[PDB]
Amino acid sequence: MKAGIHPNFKKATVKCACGNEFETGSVKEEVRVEICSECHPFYTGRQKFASADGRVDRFNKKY
Amino acid sequence: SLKKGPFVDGHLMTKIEKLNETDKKQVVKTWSRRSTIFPQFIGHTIAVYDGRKHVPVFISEDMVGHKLGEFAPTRTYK
Amino acid sequence: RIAGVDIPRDKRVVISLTYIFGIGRTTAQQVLKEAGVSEDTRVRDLTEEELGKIRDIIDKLKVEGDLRREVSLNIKRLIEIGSYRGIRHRRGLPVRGQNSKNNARTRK
Amino acid sequence: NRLKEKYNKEIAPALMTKFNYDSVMQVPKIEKIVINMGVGDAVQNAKAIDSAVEELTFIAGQKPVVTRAKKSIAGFRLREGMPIGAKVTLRGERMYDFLDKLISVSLPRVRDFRGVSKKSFDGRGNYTLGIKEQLIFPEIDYDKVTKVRGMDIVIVTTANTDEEARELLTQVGMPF
RNA sequence: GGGCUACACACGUGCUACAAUGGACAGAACAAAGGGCAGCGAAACCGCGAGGUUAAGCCAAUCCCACAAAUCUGUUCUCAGUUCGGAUCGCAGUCUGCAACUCGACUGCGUGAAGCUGGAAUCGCUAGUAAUCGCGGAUCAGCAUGCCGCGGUGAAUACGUUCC
Repeated sequence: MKAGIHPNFKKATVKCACGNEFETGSVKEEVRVEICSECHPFYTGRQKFASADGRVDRFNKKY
Repeated sequence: SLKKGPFVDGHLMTKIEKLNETDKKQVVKTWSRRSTIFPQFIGHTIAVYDGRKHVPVFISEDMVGHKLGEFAPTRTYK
Repeated sequence: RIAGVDIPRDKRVVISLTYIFGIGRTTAQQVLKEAGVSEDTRVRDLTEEELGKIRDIIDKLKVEGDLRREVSLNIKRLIEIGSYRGIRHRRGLPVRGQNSKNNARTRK
Repeated sequence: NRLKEKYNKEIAPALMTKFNYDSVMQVPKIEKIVINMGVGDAVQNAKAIDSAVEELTFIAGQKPVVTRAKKSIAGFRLREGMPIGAKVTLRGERMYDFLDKLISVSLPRVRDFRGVSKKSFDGRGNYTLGIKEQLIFPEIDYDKVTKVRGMDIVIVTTANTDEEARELLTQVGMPF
């Protein structure tokens, strides 16, 4: 590694708003995250909100 | 048309239910454009009068919440 | 930031939430009553509790990409089925039934 | 640190018994990750190269090379030289840290994220992430962002055929 | 049944804005003139709302339409294509009426555009006038930014006839 060229690297304690913590090494010493992988709904299988929401209109006869 | 129901003409309802009591047939020549599409119309090819001709349209699952005269523009343009 | 898109830090909450595609003024006031932020704070000045409640309330609401993709689905629906109202969607002529010898100048 | 241990411990026996190799060395390993930038606005905006010579030093601390055009192009208003695009190559521990940033931290922040494509394999066992917005993992700082200019990531395995690179990158954490 | 509502274009008249003398939210007040019998419709109830159900009173200086609005007073944003503006549009509604698809008005949610005071040219007004704000009525089931009246606040200037 060239000296005086690269920025530093400390042990990043990546957080998440769902409380899940994770560890990398970055420029930032500590990182707070609002949406991680396990918080994002695509990673969590068939998600709650958009997949429960995305039923197309059943020819809305109902009334 | 709010809570009184949807709208159809009685004659077109009569023709379609004669068509639906056995099986589908040829096109229905129908001057009523004002009438909504019930889900019981689907598959019945019907001929809407645009003003000068009878245009045949085949009714699908989507073409329900609209009316018949949405599928026949009356004004030719270019 | 909240729905995958920013809100401005230096506005009040009620109107910083307006810049999210799907929340105007009145859904923002319906949110902040449920959240309890009392409508008089910057969003540069909130707590993680107080903004996390805003986040998951908006996560319950049909906001960010859902709205655009479903409204494109409705427009593509009545374009594809036929449907003179979708013909007006296509050509650049007004949809709701409006005179065209004059202005109609949002659409062409 | 954690993605090497996850890869070795969980993946290498599981992938080795999934593809039934006749030796441990036949198991594909992600060798390098090449991050292309590809900023060609250096012609009309002469300073712009420093954007992502600044940013890609922050994306991974290995400084990218200010890469040059190898041929003069008149249709792009460009002579040979006048350097275009930055380039990071990556192998070691920071790279598994970088996939830890991509998989677990960044790719949620794609503001329209869905299944990123199955059809981004070349036919040899290599993958590319095509990025259009330069702020995905939280270091990028909207404050220091005006031009949204995205990125090309080239995830390069040692896989000889293609669908075993598929079953590698699914197990590393790429969603599809 | 359609069209007179077409639409690449020009072009008269108008409405709304581009904003702090502003926008939003809450409080307080002040009008005139006119309409109502198969019509005006109180109050109560429900609905976020457009409105809805039961129904008092009224052939009317009595009762209703009818809770005037700019205004004034507090709170709030702070000069940006924005807490400006509302076009367009999707969805959900409401009322009228055999029926609102072409082709109705209105509401509710959301999207939010052109526009930051307008080239050549050009119009109106001499006082309760111009500017601005609402109200009313004909027409009419329903449709008003038009028209016809009404009030609310309410100016600037006229040396002069050189010129059109």
